Amino acid sequence: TMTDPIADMLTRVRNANMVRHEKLELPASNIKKEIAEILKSEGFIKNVEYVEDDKQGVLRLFLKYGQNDERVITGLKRISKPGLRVYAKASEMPKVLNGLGIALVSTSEGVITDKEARKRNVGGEIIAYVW
Amino acid sequence: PTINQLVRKPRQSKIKKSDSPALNKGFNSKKKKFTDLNSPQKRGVCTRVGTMTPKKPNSALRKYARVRLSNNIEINAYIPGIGHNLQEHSVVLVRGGRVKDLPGVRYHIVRGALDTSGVDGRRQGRSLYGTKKPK
RNA sequence: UAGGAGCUAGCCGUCGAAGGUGGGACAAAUGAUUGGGGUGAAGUCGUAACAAGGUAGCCGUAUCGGAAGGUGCGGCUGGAU
RNA sequence: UGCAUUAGCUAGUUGGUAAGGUAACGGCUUACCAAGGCAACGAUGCAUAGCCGACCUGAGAGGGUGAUCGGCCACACUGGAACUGAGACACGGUCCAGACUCCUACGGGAGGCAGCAGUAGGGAAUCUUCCGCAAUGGGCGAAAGCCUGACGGAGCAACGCCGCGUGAGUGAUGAAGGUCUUCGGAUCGUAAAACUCUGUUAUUAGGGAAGAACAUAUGUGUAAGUAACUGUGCACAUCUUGACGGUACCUAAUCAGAAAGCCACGGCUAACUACGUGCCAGCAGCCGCGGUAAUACGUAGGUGGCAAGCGUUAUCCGGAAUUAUUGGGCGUAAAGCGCGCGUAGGCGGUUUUUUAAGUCUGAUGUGAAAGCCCACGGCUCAACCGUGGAGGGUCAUUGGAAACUGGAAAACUUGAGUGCAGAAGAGGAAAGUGGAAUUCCAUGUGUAGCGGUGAAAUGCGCAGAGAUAUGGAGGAACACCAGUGGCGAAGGCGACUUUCUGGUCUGUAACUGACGCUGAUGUGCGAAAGCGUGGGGAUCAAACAGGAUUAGAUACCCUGGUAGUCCACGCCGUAAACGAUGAGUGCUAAGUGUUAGGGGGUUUCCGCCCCUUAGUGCUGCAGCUAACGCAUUAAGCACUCCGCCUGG
RNA sequence: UAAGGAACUCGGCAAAAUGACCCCGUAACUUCGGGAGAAGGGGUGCUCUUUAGGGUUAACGCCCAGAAGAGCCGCAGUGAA
Repeated sequence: TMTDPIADMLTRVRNANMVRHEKLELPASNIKKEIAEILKSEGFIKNVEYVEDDKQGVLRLFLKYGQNDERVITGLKRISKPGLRVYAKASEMPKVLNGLGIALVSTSEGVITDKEARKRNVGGEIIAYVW
Repeated sequence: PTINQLVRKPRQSKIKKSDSPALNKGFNSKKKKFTDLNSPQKRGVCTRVGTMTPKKPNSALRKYARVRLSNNIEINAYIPGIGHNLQEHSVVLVRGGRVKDLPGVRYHIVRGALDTSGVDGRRQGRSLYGTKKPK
């Protein structure tokens, strides 16, 4: 009876990011795998990997860090929810950490990102201010 | 809360009970009702004139007066200054302004305005207490 | 002629504002006297509670005592042996 | 706009059926048909208030004012009815009715300041019983003319906005001078007498102005032209008048002329010192000063903040994320009913395909006047008025795109239910078996004490008081198995044997294909005591009693003893009903026992070690909070719903 | 019995006024029964239609009406008691 898929999936990442993990996964969909692709399209992790099982197979994460035993993923938060579906305008779209994060864009142009919608001139359903 | 039930019940703001409740009230003299027009000073007439002890351990006798305003509300109003023309029945003017360390009395008495003149022997507080500027 | 038709006029019944009371209802003001509360002075008496505060508390309840408190029955520790 | 401490609202109402009649519509009214229609999404009703633009401060999320200044609505002593008119149910029309006021020669006559001043009233207070229509603008008239109490001006007010002021190079840091002195002094103080000099304003005596240009007045004509020509629109160039106003302005003369006030000098906060003064006078934004040495009061010089204001009073906003969408908490601070169950509502697992509705974009129209982006123009600056796009980048007319939502068609099962194999019990309502005890009556028994006492006594004792046993009875429950045991949602559940069951849980997981959660309403339980009945007064025991103690009684001591007790028969609706933690789902260090089921290895003569489930417990990371303390039986990290809270 | 209406008187004593039937309505307070016929309002004759009641029903006709319309008369319609 969970309601936000893309948030509990996102906080499970931060659930093991705190204790310095290098390997986790998540279930799949039409979206959530391709959502996990846009993470490794920018390449914030080593590689997000293949979906295997019967229904919503585990697709890996492989958390990629810095050489000072650090972490790269500071801040992990979906902004929309069942009850509040939020949208963005392309003309006043901001920059996460003033140019040090990313903000993805979801519409029927394909689920795009901050660079992939600032020069696309569409907004959409924004999700993550991840820096 | 939820933004769902905030539609069901909005964030209603908080009220603020304002000080000096006798200065934001008029009187419909024709219909015995009350208006609310927030005067600076509503005039009145003295009924009793006396003094009062501060219950806080500062010790004095500060002079007060039982004044009835235009809208006939009886108050206890502090009479600032030293000497006065406030024996009884002086048709006076009354400000707000609470005197602390004195229970109940929270109104001043405008010196030198309506039927009193102000006090005489002041030379550092001359604009107040009814004293015209010398020479 | 002005008789019919009509009209002014005449009556005849439907609806009327206001009125008239009529009962109330509601609201406000006042009322010999009164009884709860607040402030001051605490004038006074007692010392209940805080020290296992000299005879641990606390709730629901019930009874007595002017009050403080007294007791009793279920429950709670937010208590010493 | 708000109130459910307004929930059931309407009955020509609710739909239709026919006549009206309106510029048109019909329940709009009238004869007909069914009770319908309206509703907790709060209809109904109450209370309050002209609306909007606009103002205003807010980072934005925006929302508070309406004197303003514009657009719309309503009103014209009150309440009705009509007329006329294109337009009225008519602010200086009519009639009716009412209430007030006025004149009278008493016969009847009249009037409606919320049109502009003025008067009274009330108020803290808010303009002259002002001028002129010159301009504009309107009315009927070709025009001229009248009406302008519209308007354009003057008055008056610092009430408020902008400039203007209250005017200078010198020369004693001491010329004459006191808020001090352990005075000698720097000093008010390059202040100043004693002078150079300028004339904002000001004094005051002479030019003077725009606006004040636009007509009709002043013929030739043209155009529709006309029988021809005034006429009318259209070129002159001839001439009209000006409240403000000779005010403003310009010249000169003029004296350095005639002008700033106010609160503290404590710490907030830059501006201090002496006289009284004795918690007095009094100050007082919070902390506070004064009791004979006050920097704080009150008295007086310096300065200071900044100028015609300064200060007080009251009123909206920021400061303030104490309403927390942005941007608040519910264990001990205020925030979970006592728990539920549950009606509505909200919000819901997983994976495919349709729309383009919601999303997000693109072609335009495109959003308001002083208010509002940017840059000029007009103002002596400026106060104060226009320009140019920007222009909407929000709304409409328009094209679309499907991951994600809305609807359309499917499945999977974790989640839940229906299966199967078993464990346990104090889980609720009914029938038995027996024990032990306080009370009684009797035997035996006996006679001086028995009971009760912190201290003794009341009492109960000569009837045998109790005693004492095979054995006689009653009231009521039933130590032992008894536990950080188990079951129940919670109040709770305890000798058991049985009846009817609830429900828990594990394991295999067979199946339906999420069948879920909150949970307003509603319904229950609801501990104890209290309102009462029948067993109750056996024991216990409020209330009452007795004895003394104790300095004090009947209190701490003690019993007797009433209902109430016990239970059944009716409830009331309350507890620290608290795990002081609402309920459902994901994820992050451990060890440690223990309750039930499944898993075994050795085996054990039923016991050792170990996997797992659901739990019962005890210690204990990261995270957490104000800390306590929590940390798999979270107050950690996320999601959904309800409810509650915002000083005492 | 004009006008007046308790001024009478120890005292509204006596008298006057109210009264039947039908229809509308009705308070405080309560032992929930009541109060209550509370108070307070309205109507009533005769003739004809009629659609129709009790139906006299056979049906309007046979009387009261179902009770609705339209009329007529008087100062007054349970016209007396």
